[PDB]
Amino acid sequence: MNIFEMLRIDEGLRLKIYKDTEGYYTIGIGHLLTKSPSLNAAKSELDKAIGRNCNGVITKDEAEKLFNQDVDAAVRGILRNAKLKPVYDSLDAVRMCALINMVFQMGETGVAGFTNSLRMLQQKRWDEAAVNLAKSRWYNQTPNRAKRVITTFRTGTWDAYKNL
Ligand SMILES: [Cl-]
Ligand SMILES: [Cl-]
Repeated sequence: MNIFEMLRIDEGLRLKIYKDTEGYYTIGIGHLLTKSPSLNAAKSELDKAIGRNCNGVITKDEAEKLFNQDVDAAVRGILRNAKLKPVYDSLDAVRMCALINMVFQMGETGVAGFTNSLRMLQQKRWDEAAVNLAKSRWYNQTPNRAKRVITTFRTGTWDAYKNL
């Protein structure tokens, strides 16, 4: 399993503009277009991102391109962040994926706010971090995805993504 497959499973793939769990206009594999309530703002952002007149629809190759760009940016965002980088560098390869997953979903800023969970992951107190990670709006709003990610941090295995 790898980060791309992990996120493909958590975000799904949709070739027409849709609303995410928060009601924000999104497309492809979890690519957020705008937090604005206007569908035209979204269609505007979309064409701008793809570089052609899409009218709300994209191809699978286009969705995959946005996906690569997005994974890349999440990674870089972690490397640039003083609170994130040290944690990420301390993690094994499976667990790094869990951190990338969070940043992809909630942004750098959002994840960097998980101060105590972050310190616990750094110290490798897996069970403790899992419980702390659970005391969040994230877990309460998107419990199934949060459980998969937390299970990943807790075990360092892909068990939670097996059979999906
Ligand atoms: Cl809570
Ligand atoms: Cl969920």
